[PDB]
Amino acid sequence: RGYDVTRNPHLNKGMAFTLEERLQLGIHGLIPPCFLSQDVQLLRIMRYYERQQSDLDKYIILMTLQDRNEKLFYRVLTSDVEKFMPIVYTPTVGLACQHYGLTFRRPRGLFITIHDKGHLATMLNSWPEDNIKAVVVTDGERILGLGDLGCYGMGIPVGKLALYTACGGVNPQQCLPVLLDVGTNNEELLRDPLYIGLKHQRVHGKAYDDLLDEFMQAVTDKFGINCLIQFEDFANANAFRLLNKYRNKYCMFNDDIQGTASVAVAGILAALRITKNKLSNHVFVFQGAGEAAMGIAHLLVMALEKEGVPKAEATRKIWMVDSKGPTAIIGVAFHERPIIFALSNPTSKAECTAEKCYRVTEGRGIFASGSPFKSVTLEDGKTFIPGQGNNAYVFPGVALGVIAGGIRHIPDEIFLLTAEQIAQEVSEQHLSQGRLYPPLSTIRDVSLRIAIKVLDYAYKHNLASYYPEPKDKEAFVRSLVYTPDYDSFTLDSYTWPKEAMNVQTV
Amino acid sequence: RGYDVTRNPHLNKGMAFTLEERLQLGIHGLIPPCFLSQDVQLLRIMRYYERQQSDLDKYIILMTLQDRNEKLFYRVLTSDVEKFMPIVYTPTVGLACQHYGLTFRRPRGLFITIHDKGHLATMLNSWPEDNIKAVVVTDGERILGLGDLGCYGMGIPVGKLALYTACGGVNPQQCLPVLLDVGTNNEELLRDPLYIGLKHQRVHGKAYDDLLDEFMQAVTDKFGINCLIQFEDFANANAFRLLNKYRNKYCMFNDDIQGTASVAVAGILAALRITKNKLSNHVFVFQGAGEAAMGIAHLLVMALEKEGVPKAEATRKIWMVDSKGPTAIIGVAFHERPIIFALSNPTSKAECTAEKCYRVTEGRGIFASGSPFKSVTLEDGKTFIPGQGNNAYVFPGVALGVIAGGIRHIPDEIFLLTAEQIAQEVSEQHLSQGRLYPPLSTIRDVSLRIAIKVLDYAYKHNLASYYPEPKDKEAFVRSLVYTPDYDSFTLDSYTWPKEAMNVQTV
Amino acid sequence: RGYDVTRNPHLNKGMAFTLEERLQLGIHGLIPPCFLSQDVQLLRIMRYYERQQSDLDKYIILMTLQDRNEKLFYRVLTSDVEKFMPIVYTPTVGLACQHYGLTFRRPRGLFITIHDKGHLATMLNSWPEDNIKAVVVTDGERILGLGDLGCYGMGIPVGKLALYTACGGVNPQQCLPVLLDVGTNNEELLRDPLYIGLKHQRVHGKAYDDLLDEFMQAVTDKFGINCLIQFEDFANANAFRLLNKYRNKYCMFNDDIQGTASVAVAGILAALRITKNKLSNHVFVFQGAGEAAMGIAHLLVMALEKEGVPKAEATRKIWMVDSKGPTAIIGVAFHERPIIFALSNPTSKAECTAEKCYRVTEGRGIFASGSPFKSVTLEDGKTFIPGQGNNAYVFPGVALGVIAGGIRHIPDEIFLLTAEQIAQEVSEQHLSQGRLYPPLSTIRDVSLRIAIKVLDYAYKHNLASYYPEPKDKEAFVRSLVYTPDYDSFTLDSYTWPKEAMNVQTV
Amino acid sequence: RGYDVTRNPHLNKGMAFTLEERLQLGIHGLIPPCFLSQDVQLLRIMRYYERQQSDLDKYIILMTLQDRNEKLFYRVLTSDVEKFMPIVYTPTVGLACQHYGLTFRRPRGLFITIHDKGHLATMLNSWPEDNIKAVVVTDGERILGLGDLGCYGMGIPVGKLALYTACGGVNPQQCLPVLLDVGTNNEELLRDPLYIGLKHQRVHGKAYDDLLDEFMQAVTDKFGINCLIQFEDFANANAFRLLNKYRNKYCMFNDDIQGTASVAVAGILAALRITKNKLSNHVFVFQGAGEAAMGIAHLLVMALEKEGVPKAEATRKIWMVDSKGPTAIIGVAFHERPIIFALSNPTSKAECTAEKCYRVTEGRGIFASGSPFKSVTLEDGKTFIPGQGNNAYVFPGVALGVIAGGIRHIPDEIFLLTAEQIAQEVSEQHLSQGRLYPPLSTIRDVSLRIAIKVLDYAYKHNLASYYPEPKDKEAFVRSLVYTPDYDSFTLDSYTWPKEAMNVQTV
Repeated sequence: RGYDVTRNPHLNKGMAFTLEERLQLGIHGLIPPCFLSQDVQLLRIMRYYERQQSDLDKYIILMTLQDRNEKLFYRVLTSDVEKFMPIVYTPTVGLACQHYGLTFRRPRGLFITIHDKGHLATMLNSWPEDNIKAVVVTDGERILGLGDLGCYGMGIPVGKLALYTACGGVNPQQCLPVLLDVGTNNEELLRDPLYIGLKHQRVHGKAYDDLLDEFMQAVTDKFGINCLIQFEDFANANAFRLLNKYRNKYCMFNDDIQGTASVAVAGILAALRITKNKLSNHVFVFQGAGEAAMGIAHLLVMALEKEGVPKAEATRKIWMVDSKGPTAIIGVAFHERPIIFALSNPTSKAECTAEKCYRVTEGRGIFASGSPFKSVTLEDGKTFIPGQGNNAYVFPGVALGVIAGGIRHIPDEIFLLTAEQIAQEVSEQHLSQGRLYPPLSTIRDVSLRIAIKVLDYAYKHNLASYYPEPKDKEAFVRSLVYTPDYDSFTLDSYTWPKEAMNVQTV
Repeated sequence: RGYDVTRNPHLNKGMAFTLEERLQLGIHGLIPPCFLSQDVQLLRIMRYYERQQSDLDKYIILMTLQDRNEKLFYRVLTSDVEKFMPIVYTPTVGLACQHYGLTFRRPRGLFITIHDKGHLATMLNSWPEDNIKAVVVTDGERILGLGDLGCYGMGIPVGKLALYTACGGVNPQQCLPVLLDVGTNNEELLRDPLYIGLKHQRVHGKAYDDLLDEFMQAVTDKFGINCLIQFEDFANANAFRLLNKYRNKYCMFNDDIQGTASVAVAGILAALRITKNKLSNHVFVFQGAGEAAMGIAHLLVMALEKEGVPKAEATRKIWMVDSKGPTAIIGVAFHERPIIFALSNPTSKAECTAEKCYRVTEGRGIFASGSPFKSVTLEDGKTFIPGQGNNAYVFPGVALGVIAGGIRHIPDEIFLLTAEQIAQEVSEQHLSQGRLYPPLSTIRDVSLRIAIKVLDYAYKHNLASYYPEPKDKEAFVRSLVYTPDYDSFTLDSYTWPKEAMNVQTV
Repeated sequence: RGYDVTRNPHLNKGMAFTLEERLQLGIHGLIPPCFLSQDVQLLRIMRYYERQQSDLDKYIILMTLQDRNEKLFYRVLTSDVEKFMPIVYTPTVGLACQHYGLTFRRPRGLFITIHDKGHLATMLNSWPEDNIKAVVVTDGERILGLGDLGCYGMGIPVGKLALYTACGGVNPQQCLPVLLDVGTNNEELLRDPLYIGLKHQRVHGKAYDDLLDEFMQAVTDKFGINCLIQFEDFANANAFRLLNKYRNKYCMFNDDIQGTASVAVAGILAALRITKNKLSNHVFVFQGAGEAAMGIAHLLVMALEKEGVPKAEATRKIWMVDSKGPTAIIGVAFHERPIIFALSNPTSKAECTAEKCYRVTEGRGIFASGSPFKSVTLEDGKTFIPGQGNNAYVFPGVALGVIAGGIRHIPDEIFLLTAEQIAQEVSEQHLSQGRLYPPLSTIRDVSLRIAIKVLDYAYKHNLASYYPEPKDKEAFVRSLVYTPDYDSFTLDSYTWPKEAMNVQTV
Repeated sequence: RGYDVTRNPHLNKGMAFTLEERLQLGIHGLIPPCFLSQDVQLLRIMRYYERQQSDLDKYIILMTLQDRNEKLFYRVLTSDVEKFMPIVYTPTVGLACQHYGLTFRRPRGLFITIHDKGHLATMLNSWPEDNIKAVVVTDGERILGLGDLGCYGMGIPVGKLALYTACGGVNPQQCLPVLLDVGTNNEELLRDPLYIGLKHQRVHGKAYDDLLDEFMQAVTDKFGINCLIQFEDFANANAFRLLNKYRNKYCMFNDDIQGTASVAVAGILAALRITKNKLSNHVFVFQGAGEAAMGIAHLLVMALEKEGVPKAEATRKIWMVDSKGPTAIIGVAFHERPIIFALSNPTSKAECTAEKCYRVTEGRGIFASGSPFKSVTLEDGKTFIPGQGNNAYVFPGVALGVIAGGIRHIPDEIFLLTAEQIAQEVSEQHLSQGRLYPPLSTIRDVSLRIAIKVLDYAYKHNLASYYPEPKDKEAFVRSLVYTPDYDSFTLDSYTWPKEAMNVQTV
């Protein structure tokens, strides 16, 4: 296998191929005559990356790195993941999606069209990898903040899958980004000459649903019923409907619904680690009961149940207010330490400023947001580093645990225990600064722990299909955690005793 | 052949693959669900290309296009070749070479090192294409204007090979860019951490020469003695020595020596088309007799001989002046229409300003340069569009004629008749504006003509090895001219009479 | 994929490729210009096959067919399987094994040597198929009747795997024949110059065992813990030891031990279908208690337990006699219908002649053998077609059920219910002739039923790992039954509405 | 490249792969654990080969060897070529052709049908090798002795190509056997259910001719005008017509016409080496002037011309008698040493018995035949080993010289000088026994010499296209002579100085 190795991003090491490797692979001459470690390659990529004057340019550099040398791509990511997550995934990935006609380099992923109904198995055969354990599929209809972007949203399952690997350690060769193109209702794309999608309105109803049914059937026929299928930015009602439809038939989840709710409940439990009270000692007023607070309320009721409180009064503790009409305030549209959750994305759609809370409540108010908020310079001297609830706290570790143990379905208990682990992740010195989530530089480790917990759950509820149940699940998950470290392409040469390998010259 | 087709730049058409082609190639799903002609792809590439604020960025866009979709790359080039020649080749390619550590995307070409002495055949085996008809090899030692750039000069044989295809129509799959890395004497690269080459001094003498001997031997052993081997920016003395060594042993030429001289003689003959006199009615004073004016003087003497004038007095007509000591003045360091040739590159190293000549000589002076010179606004009203002598007038057409007819060696007569054809290319209305060279937008056609002439010569002097000699050489060369038009990847399905293709069910 | 298709036996159809298929596969011209159905190909193969004057020649023809066109090979087999089972498998395969140095055509299978200890994963990587669901491994040490044949015994896992497909419908591409060469103690092979194996004595003890441990580990690391690993002709004590070692750690079984016992118990239960009594109404005297009657006695005790009779007296019903010291007599070394089982292979090592029993017992004696016995011409007029207990009644259907449902381990209950199904297979008109086993021409169907039963068991005892449990297991097993029918290699071409597939010419 | 190497007959060495080679090729485990030299493999093949009781069985063994391991196949052939020539080629190949429906193993060659008119380039693309330097094409219409065998005659270009390699040393990978199926007029094949060809009458006239024109055009378009195209057993008139048509347009010859004539003239000149006279001292009576003696007479006239005798009287020396009406008697239907040539094939169609000549002429008669004739036991004591004129004396060496030097056309002078070299090959002690041709065990050497002579001719008449003309043509031809010796598949690993190959860990 010669020149084709330098064209495979999973194999190509660039100038990190040693001379022995280049000679054994038949690629000597195709690479410049220098031999680099991955550290030097990282430094060179970083120099080229810091010369860009845009997040779009940085994104293009990272995507070219991904399609050249993906071990180096994930070395770039897993080195300062907090820096590259905004560029590879939201927010920058949404803007790149907005500008994919202009900035269309090599295409990545699988584009499955409504007009391919009946032939999705062949389209799956078109993907080069055959051992696919995770599929992130998007509709393109509700790209975060940007609305309908159909067939430009392909950067979302790609970017998100990068976070599967960067934050979780999921093997990138076992990941399949899919965009289901059923048309778009975005009028600017129907007229855009650079638009790469179907230029008609979105198909919906008994053709959309049958396309999705055939997609799930084809994916689990080719890759097995254990294939994790995550649904990306679908429309809200459509997303919830598909979640309820496929949740128990397949190994699917929706990170926008279940991951967001899990992060919110994680923040609430981390705040309880400060209020020193039980979840039963809390009454919750929600502010955005528009399918977003529904997941938070359900998972919070489930946590109240698990700590002992039966369903009815656990539901009595929730006061969901939206446009018609205490201890914890959560918005997605009296007490010593009130819990205020902004949880709204664009930093302008929000409930507070992380300084409004901390300067109005006299600083004795535990704030959390889904929007980036700089530290506080409160007059008394309290600093109050405010924590941000990233969805990357949930889906990488959950996906790693589900892929590791072949978990067949992802019930809500998985997400509750994920929230519990994320709550336990926060250090008391971080809680001293009002920080409700672990730092992103720890996400790998955090993911690992979550995976183990998820594994520990799935075996004790007969959900894990991997056999036999590993006695030590930490080392089993660690054996599946993908690392950006290069493999050795040198050939394992050994010999036999010099009487078995004797060439007979009879 | 599925996903690998989208990774082969010679095959990949991107969204220009039709649905039938995508289904037949097993690549359906890998491409966005839109179907474009090459015109729409060109418009999209041009939109992305005009958004760049640098020639380096434009160069990077074009090189990414080349390694994605090379039919589209050559469609971009052959559309307004005058615009993209400065970016793909000199001057911009030299600056990119200066910045190849920073801007190192996918590597192209073959890097053959002095330490590979004895194993060059294996390195040639490393190149994916087996039918190589043109090899542009560089040392990296005398990159135009930039000096020693060793192992950064790989962009020079790549860029130049692009001009082989864009300007000449040479098949890009039959072209092999080679950089011979023997070390570098550039001290800034020996310390540069981004440097991709050997970090020692240049090897020279009986090891350099044996490396070059083995390189020529290996190239003609793998690709045949008819393989055209062009020597790129070697050191001046080294370049001339290698030219004289390999000129009659192989199908080699040096475009810096022979191409430059041919362009200069072409300009001189085009100027004679204005002075209305014979070449014998001219006495030539040279100004830069430093191996650069030597080729011009030799080829000019050869032209004087061919028009009738024997060698001795033809040499008597040349007055080469440099630092120790009429009708035509040529510099590379009385009469009605004096011929002034600047021929110096950086527009600052030169002999005139194309306005100094035209305002001092009262406009009755035929000027030519190797430097870009804007038009003149002379007070009387004479405009005087000054022509520029590009090396792309010579090497593409000569290479096309040599590859077409399997010409075994390229004598100086080839370059003289190339200069004669280029002189004949200029229109009388262009000569009315003082323009000595055809416009670059015509280069393809010009190359074709040159090829035919070269072919016509090689057959009548028993130099063309292609058999049988085509009766109509224009259509034979046209059958080999590569075009950026996409091929059809659909399968030629036919049937037999429905008694021969009957399936026997005995 | 052109010429390589005609070299792949799983793909190559020979002259059964249609013209459309030949043109689409790029193989047109490589095949003679005739188009045959598989029926005509079968007739041609049969004509060539009936021209041979030896079972060795017939075997060579069938093995060449297997390595040319394996769909046609299995069409030949599954057509009159009773005729080709003696040639593909025992007895003829043993004689071919004896003569593999002389008759060494293309090698099939994987040869793993004791000197490969530590590198078995790479050797498994050497096998072209990656989806292996059944591995038949042999030591070569106890080839049936022939003794130690080490590294000539490779025809045994090959032949047996053929029966996996011919009799069971197991996919042949998911089958891997392995020979573990640890040397041989056969002195004639150590001196044989045609011998293809290690020419030293058998390795044994802590190196043999570690080689087997690494083999099981490597096979289940590459192909999954669900890979069925059948142990072939190992030495008796070695075979039983390995069975007990790996029985619960892996999905392994030994067909010589468990399959033989299952066939014997099947014959006993079929005979009970004639004696009209319960198994509790029988006392069993065995004659060959040398690890061969042990399995029969254990499985018979298990059947007595399952019908109601507790362990102690169920064991009291067994009288195993060998060299020191009624209703049923079984040998592997009073009542209305005595049951006499010869069960000994070479027709000379046996307990009766199938005529001795029927002429001495006055015909009222139910005889079964493991040796071929022609019908009886008893003086009264009773014909008494005597049945033969083939191991192919057990292992194909059990393997099909285990591969279908991903059964993790094969307990003895699987083999008991297999024996019960085989007993139920016999028709009452066949029991009227004293025939205790179904005819081999039914084996496919029989295998299917066994598979379903095995499946039905594994799900109700939480042994089947395939998910979800199919509601209709017959159609699920039928979907996995491999058939010799050719697939269509024509490409599924469809179109989009002629507005989505419109090529944009903007 | 793993398992595919064992499936490529040009690469596969079987058990001759060393352990290092098996590990480097990723084929370890696919081969039995023994390591053989080609001598041991030859001995094993010979043991299996001498166990056959038919020339048809021996032929099948050799063809299976050819499609398994072609270096070993040509080692078998080039070892005792006199023994295996009758089996690989005529006479046995004709009988195998008669029995190709019964004995149809793996197909070899390219079947191009009349119904493929217009698509022969695609069919040539179907052949796996791209560097084809020799094409033996047959019609199947005049298979030697057997008549029309259409599409069974494919064994003739295969067998003959084997002799290209075995006797000449032509590279087998550069050889392409083609059968042009235009139907058959053999009535037994039109009804034969095993027949693999077109079951209609032969196409002829303006469709046959256009198919042949497109075949020659396609072969020289894909493989170059230097591709040697030999026409095999075409019909006599058709063969001569095609020879005259394509002789000067392509590098074609007909071995049945020109090779036979060259062998006959070689025998005549060798006999002159006994009669001690000049060719001008001979008058020739022919007996079979039916297009077979025409070539002999033309080449003999050419030899008379070359020795000095002008055309007219040189033709006066020929007396061609057939059914209407001295020194040399030649049949294809006074003096001290009369020359009697039987030259008729089936030993029953002939002019003498090689004993009739030697017992009637009193032993002083130089006999030659085309039929095998055992030695003579003449009463006086003279032994008279009679020589046989094989066509393998001509076509292998001529083909080697034509492929070596890229000779563009094969004029009759090539065949005359071939006859002269073959005449010179005979030793005087062999001439003492009345043997007119060199022994076949020398054919390789003989071929070499012929090649050199042919090369020496083609350069001095400007027929050789290979450049540059090698100063020593013996060593140039020897560098192209293919040998059955195995290549080494081990990888050439070298290192750089341990400062150039230092991995930078900046």
